[PDB]
Amino acid sequence: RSVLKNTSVIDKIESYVKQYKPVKIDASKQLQVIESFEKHAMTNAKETESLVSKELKD
Amino acid sequence: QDLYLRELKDTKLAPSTLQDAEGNVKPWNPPQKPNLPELELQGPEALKAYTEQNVETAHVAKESEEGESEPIEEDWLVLDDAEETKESH
Repeated sequence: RSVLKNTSVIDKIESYVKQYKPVKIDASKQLQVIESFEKHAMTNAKETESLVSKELKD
Repeated sequence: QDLYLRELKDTKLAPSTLQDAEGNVKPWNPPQKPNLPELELQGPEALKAYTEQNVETAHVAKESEEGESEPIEEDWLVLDDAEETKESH
C-alpha cells in the first residue's frame, strides 16, 4: 500500500476484501443421504461377508 | 555559481506555475488539468476492465449439491447392473 503514493483506492478495496472476509461457507449438508448410502452398502456387505463365511465352511 | 543559480531558478520557477500555483499553463496551448487528473485519472479503469474487475466482484459461489436425496430407484439399478458386471467379471 505504501508503494502507491496517490493511494485513493487501496483502503477502498482493502475494505472490500474485509467486507467479503466472511467469504462463503462449504457444505457438509449430507447427514441424511450419505447415511442412507452407507446403510445400503453395509447391509449388502454384512450379507455377503456372512454368506461367504458360511459357504467356505460348507 | 550564478550560471548554475540562474539556470536552477528558471528551472524551478518556469514550471512552478504548473506545480505550485495551479494557474494551469501559459506555453502549452491545450489545457493541462483535463489531461492527467481528469481524463487519465480514470485511465487505469479506462485501461483495465470497469465494474467487474476494478470493483472486483465479491461474488457468491454456486452451491453445488449432492445426488438430490434419491437412493432407491437408482440404487436398485446400481445393484442389478453390478450383478451384470459380476456376471461379466
